[PDB]
Amino acid sequence: EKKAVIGVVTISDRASKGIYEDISGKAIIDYLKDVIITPFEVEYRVIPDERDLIEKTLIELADEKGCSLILTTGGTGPAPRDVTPEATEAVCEKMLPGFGELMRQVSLKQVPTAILSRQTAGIRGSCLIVNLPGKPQSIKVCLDAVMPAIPYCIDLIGGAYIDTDPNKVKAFRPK
Amino acid sequence: EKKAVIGVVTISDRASKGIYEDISGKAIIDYLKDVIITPFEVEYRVIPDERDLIEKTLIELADEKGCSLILTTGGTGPAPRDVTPEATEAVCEKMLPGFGELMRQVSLKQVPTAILSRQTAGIRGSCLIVNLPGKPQSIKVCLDAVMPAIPYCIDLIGGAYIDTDPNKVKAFRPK
Amino acid sequence: SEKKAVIGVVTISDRASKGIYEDISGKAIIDYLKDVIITPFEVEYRVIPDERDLIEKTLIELADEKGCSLILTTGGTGPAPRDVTPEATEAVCEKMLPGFGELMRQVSLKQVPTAILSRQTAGIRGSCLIVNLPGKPQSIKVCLDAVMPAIPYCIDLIGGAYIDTDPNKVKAFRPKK
Repeated sequence: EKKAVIGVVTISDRASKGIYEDISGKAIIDYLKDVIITPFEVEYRVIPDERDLIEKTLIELADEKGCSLILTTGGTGPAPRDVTPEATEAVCEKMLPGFGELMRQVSLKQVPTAILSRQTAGIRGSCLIVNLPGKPQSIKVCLDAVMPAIPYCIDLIGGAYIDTDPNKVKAFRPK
Repeated sequence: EKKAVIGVVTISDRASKGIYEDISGKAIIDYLKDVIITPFEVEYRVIPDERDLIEKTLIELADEKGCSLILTTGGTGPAPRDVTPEATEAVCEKMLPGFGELMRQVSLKQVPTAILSRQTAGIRGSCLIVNLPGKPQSIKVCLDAVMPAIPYCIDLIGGAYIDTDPNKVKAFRPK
Repeated sequence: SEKKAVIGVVTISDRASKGIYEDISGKAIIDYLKDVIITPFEVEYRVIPDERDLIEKTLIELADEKGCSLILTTGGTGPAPRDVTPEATEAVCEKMLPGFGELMRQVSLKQVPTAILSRQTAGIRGSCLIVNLPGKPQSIKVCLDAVMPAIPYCIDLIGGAYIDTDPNKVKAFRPKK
């Protein structure tokens, strides 16, 4: 009867300093509340882009809070301080190249700079971790593209049961 | 001129028990016999989801049976026991990112969960190894997508000569 | 950026380096650069045999000593064992950019079925972006038209020199306030 807990991690020095409002994390939470039919809790965190803090935070959410899914936003570009993908790979046992490929494909429809994104996704135990973009609009387009495969992925790793509203996002399951 | 030997490996803890016939393996064999017009033999193996055994099987086929191409099916998903990609990476000295990229791309057209596939391809000596999915529909779109480049790839690594029926799938080759 | 823009063009070809073939690939890249860039820049041109150590040494020299902000290589990206340009590139970079190889193979497949045999990639070493291009002059332009729009901005982000392109030829996208 595993309970569904979804982690939302905003990685931004500015946001963590309070220099500006976290519209990215808000965009992710709003999206989840809007499309998920099944019951679920949220573990929200806003941290600066410190490599060690990112890894420690991902591990805490998966291991200690029992998250079945963790969505990050921020730190996925070419800049040297953007280490979210590095942190993600460092805490996962298996990576899923298909996520990064599709997210870049979808973004490319908007801007050619989509090829500069290093967003990825991987598995840590019964938890799926996915790197999302920063802009609320791009976050929506991104989730509409990958969410259809997320619930089933979590099923396959032993995570909590999640289902979405087919009228908004169809969670494909080989039935 | 090396003799053309093609390995077909079905990876499943179930199929290695006789729990059912091997539809996936048969689909691959039938495809090969249907499109290839040059002389070739098939080395068929059905093994469990054990990384070490998969590694040893691929090495046996490449090194001892002299396979120039090895096609695997099964164990490419997110589940922890799906270790075919890891075993493939372990025995190859050079990976080809283009294969997993295109295969997931064509598979995604009907299967949203295609982004959960960790299929890849690599080279071990003069043998090309390619990970295929388990479902027939996916196996077909994947082979139709990559086969046009397989014979030529084999030429470049010094493997045996293989050609296909252009009315089914044309194998590229320079003048 | 007050940085002086220096672009490296490295041809990795045993035959080109020995004087067997004319390097139409390197020439194609240089002509493309001069054709679309609307800002001042110098070119560090090198032609070398496909020796992994030399490839790594050359990339490192152009980035660390010549101060290149961009290095475009041509050759050695296929499945044959001697093609080790991607390996050398990953060896000298600290951060890879999967989107480059992905897009380049995607736009190439529309014309070359064996595009999936290409192992071209791109990565970052300090404030220098390194991108692997194909050998055929025709394929070089196709790959560049696809990825060049993202190159100047990527260089901005890593602290490299300022480069801009003629919007009528290639539009270098950059976010504006």
